[PDB]
Amino acid sequence: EITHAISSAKEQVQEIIYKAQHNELELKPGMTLRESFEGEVSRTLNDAR
Amino acid sequence: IAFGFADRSLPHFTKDDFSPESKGFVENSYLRGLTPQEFFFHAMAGREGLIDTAVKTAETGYIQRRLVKALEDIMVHYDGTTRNSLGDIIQFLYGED
Amino acid sequence: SFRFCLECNNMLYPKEDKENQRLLYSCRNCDYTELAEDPKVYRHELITNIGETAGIVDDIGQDPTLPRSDKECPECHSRDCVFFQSQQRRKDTNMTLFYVCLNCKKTFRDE
Amino acid sequence: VYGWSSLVTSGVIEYVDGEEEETIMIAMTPEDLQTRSLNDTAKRIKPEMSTSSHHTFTHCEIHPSMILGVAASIIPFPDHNQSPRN
Amino acid sequence: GLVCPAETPEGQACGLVKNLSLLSGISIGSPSEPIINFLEEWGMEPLEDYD
Ligand SMILES: [Zn+2]
Ligand SMILES: [Zn+2]
Repeated sequence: EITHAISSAKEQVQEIIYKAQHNELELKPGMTLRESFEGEVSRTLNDAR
Repeated sequence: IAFGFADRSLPHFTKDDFSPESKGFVENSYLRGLTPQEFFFHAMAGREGLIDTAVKTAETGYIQRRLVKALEDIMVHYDGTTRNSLGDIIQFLYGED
Repeated sequence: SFRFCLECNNMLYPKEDKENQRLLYSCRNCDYTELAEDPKVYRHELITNIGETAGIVDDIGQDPTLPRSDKECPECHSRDCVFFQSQQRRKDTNMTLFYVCLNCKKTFRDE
Repeated sequence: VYGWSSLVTSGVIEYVDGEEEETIMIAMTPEDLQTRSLNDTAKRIKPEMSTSSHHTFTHCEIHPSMILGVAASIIPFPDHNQSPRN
Repeated sequence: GLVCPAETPEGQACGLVKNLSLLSGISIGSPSEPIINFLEEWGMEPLEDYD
């Protein structure tokens, strides 16, 4: 179960990376695209852990 | 984990790698054991934590000493007022109660 | 942009002649003056994008640190290329990548 | 006598400094040189290595455990501990 | 691979005193004249004729 959760989280991170690399990532207000991407990735990894 | 090298955290990763393992995600547990990249990233995090604690304790000590020096001579009198050494009233009643 | 002096090898500056009502370029390291063909004197735009590919080289193919993709090249239809993000380090730089093919030695985008 | 210098001069082991490491690709282990095609929960999880279709390695680490110093080389299983404890 | 990541002195010396990795080495120093000769032999062009 833990391995499945970690793999699903990694797939979600890959999807976020793909969305960001094609300018298809929603921009949080008052903050740039790169830090928004980093925050989303960090939130996903923290939720996975 | 920042890109210490040229656009890569470690020489063992290709340039522009944003995968979780590339920037400091440790999938394995302590029981399983850490891969060398995860070991190095964990060491970096531990060193940063040690430095932060070492500076925070000194800052808190200085603040506490200054605060003690500021309020050294405040004492509640027999009439319920709270006055300094000069006799100036700080509070007409300690804690308003 | 700007021109150099033809014999002074010095910096040319714009000025006006009012006996003719015209704009010329003159050098006070000399006495030469030449006809300015453009009334434009100064440019400034707050939104800038140039600096995306930056210093690409024909030798980028033999770089081992760059990741190698399997994208189909547009005109030569090769299935081997490298990719890298924009070289501009501005805070709001996009994360879109540039793909350089190892066969035809040219770059292309992901559109 | 055939020794370490013989290995170096034969072109199989070379010295790299910090600034040269910017321009090379290093593999952790010889097993990483050859890509495989398992499913055991006891062993640790190696990096996926899926960003690139193929990898062009230029150097391989002799052994990762050599990144430690003299003092840290005494710790048994340092990879199973928290770094402040080490 | 150059300094030990695990070890560092505790206190004010943390991060300032390091120990080398178990395979690290220090360069002794070599004359640069053979390098210049090798470069000049292999088609290197000086700065004097550089446009
Ligand atoms: Zn002139
Ligand atoms: Zn092509």
